[PDB]
Amino acid sequence: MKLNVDGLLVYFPYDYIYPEQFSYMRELKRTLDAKGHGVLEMPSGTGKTVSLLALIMAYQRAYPLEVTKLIYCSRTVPEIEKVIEELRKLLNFYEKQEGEKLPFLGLALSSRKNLCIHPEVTPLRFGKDVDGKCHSLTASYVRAQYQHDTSLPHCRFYEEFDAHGREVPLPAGIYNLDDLKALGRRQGWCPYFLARYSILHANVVVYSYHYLLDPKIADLVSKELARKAVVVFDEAHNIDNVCIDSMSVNLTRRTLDRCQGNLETLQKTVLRIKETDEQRLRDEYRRLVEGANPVLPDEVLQEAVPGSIRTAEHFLGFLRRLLEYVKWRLRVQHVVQESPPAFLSGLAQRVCIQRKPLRFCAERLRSLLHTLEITDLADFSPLTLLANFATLVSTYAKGFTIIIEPFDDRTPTIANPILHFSCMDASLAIKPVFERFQSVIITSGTLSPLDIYPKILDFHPVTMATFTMTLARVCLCPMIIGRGNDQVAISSKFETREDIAVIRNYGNLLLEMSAVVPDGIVAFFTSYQYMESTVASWYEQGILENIQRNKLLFIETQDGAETSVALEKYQEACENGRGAILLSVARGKVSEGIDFVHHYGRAVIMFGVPYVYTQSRILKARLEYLRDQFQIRENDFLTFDAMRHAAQCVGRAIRGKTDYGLMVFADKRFARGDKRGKLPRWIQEHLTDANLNLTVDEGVQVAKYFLRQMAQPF
Amino acid sequence: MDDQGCPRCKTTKYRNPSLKLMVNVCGHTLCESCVDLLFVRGAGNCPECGTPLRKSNFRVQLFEDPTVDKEVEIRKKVLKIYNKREEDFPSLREYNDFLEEVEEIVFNLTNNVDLDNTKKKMEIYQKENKDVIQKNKLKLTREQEELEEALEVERQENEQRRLFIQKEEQL
Ligand code: SF4
Ligand SMILES: [Zn+2]
Ligand SMILES: [Zn+2]
Repeated sequence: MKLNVDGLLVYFPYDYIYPEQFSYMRELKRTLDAKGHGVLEMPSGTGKTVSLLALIMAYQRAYPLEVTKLIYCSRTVPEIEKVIEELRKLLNFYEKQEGEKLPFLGLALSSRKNLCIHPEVTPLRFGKDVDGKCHSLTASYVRAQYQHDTSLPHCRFYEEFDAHGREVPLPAGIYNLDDLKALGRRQGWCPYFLARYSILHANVVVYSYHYLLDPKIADLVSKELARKAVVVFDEAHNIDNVCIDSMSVNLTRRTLDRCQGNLETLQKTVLRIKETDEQRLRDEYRRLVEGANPVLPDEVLQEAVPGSIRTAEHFLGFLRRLLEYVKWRLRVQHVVQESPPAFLSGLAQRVCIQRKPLRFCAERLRSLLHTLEITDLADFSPLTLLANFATLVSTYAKGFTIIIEPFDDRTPTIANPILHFSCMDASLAIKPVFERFQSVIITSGTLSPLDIYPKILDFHPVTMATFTMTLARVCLCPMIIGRGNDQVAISSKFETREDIAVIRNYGNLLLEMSAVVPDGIVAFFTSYQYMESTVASWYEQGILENIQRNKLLFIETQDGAETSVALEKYQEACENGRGAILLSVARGKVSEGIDFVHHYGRAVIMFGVPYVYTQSRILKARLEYLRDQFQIRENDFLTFDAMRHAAQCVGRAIRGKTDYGLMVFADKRFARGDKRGKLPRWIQEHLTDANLNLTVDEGVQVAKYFLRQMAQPF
Repeated sequence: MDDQGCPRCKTTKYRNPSLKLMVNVCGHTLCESCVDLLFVRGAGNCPECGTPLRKSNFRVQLFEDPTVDKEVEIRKKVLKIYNKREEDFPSLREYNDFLEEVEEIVFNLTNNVDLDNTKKKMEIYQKENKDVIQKNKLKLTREQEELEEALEVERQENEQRRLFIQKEEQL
């Protein structure tokens, strides 16, 4: 299937493409031709990946100099595996068409914990542990000692990789993570480091955001080599939250105590090093005078001189002083306090800690800790986190804020206070990506309206188009139910949350919808506490028992183990005729991680508009700062955060292969024009005024009829 | 307040944390209920060490770590010296070399004998006070004044923003 696109001719593996695919390809080609960053939305969970990859490959063939390589990022490794599968299929199709191999390379990066071949680190699954063990095995000290070949466990894979892969790079091919593990085992090399080196000469590289956003690890692999590369973020509508998380650092009392203990161990190790080997490790002082990774981005990062901290004892005392200041500032009991610049000024005044020497604290920590030949960085990780916070605060506070919480939420009195350093704008941390890369395409599904995104992230978009899925059959028939059998408002307001009548309306709607809907249904609440209250009310009444009789019921919990077990049983229930009703939370990690396909989550129920609690002070900074700068109304941003989350958690049923399914929102709030307007275009256009505010019974009847229509073949 | 207790009367440190450390030439975790016990007999003598004190050598401080207490007080005293701004020296190394010597002096004073430090500090007193020390006292006073002025300007702007949006709504 060769498509005569306006720009050029583009190959395509599958037989047919919908008109929305034509629109997507033409708009994407327009953006690439303009060579300017832009954002676009496409409904389908699958199909967008293949269309995007095919268009990018064709554009690379036409103008190889224009685009050096493609950097395609996905939320999670299980998801990016499907992307690499799609890319492998596309490459096989193109190779068959051409009749011969071409110099094209495509690979996926992942954590050493996810992929590795060392038996010692294999049993351990905790990421910091894998990082520390690998650092110990690959340490420059361990490398030098391996040169001596003394009796000590040395990781042969990295040494063999240094010997061979340095000389010879991999010719070409596509390697999934699992297949790359096998390749590393066969060749006695690192599946991780081999891909890391291939990044230098790779046409396509795929990895999650935390490999491309956080300055600590993103920069090293996203160096200026890709000066003009097509960087693409997929389903990255929750990009602001992750970009903020890449900067926010949380300091707790337990973490601070662990830091103090680690610092004591550091002092003891320094004394032992002084008595054992002093001159050779002191040469570090000379190289320092000449002049865990830094959190400072490219331009913000500075390397002039370490500062007043030039020796191990001096640096240790500096960390002692800063840790004492943080300890006392956290121990203070008072209302939540915000102080972005005042915190730095008060630190400098109270404990005599100048911001310039504080700036290089984390970098000097890395160097000095390397000198100590520590067993691993896992033990001292809390100290490195505190150092990253210490350097960040002295680095900048213009678009940041230090929040102190002597008392935690959900606890009238708790002896574990927490100090947050949550950011307020993601533009600060995502600026390097936009500036360095010629164009970035934020391709997303279920995207809340694009107009806000340029305001939140400071960039000038080239194209702003919303693509609506078009099929010969109406795959999706969304509806909103606001009126119950009692013709009573069913809004899940904070003041209306306690309403037993509203809870009863929700329970009856779920009962009837489970009675009619086929096997497999997922209901998303607004919070764990609200979900528990509704479940308890239904349990006190007889509605819950009737729901249990009609279909099996499963519930989500904060604990990941129970969540995984419940979802595993839910899948089997969906396969069998019992069916299942999975209650979950919109913010729950399960909602974002899981993907619902044919005969999975057939009818997506949304109980109440997803709104975060109006007491969490972090969101207060994040929101009022957005009001002050970029001029976004607080209510506007709050409703945007609700609609984007709802679209995220309700857009799964249309994953791909044209699998029918209905999305019912049991809240009259969605019927409001603002919510409908902010809803994604593809869902909204299907939505109509006739079914906008159906009663519970009317919604059930129309759902039954729509399921009848979708049951029959094409 | 996290300290287990005074070397002698570790009681108050358990009942209430209101007591704050008292700095002395000895460098000690002294506590007010124990300061009264020192005043009653000796009147300015460390109980165990017996170090003489002119006038009780007592000043309030707030950190559970006695080493941090001594280090912070010594740094407070030292900052009065070597306060010249960085830009006064064009040499790249000299920017932080003198700070290295300053912190070395602080660590020296914390534990080792301070006689050499005092003699050196006399030498720096004579040579630098002639011109530079008083000049940088003036400049640091100017920057303290202007930082307090700038914070009051920030808070005037925030009060005006609050009250003007309130008057927008009511109008
Ligand atoms: S050097 Fe390679 S094989 Fe050895 S632990 Fe690290 S990633 Fe695994
Ligand atoms: Zn006492
Ligand atoms: Zn004493």
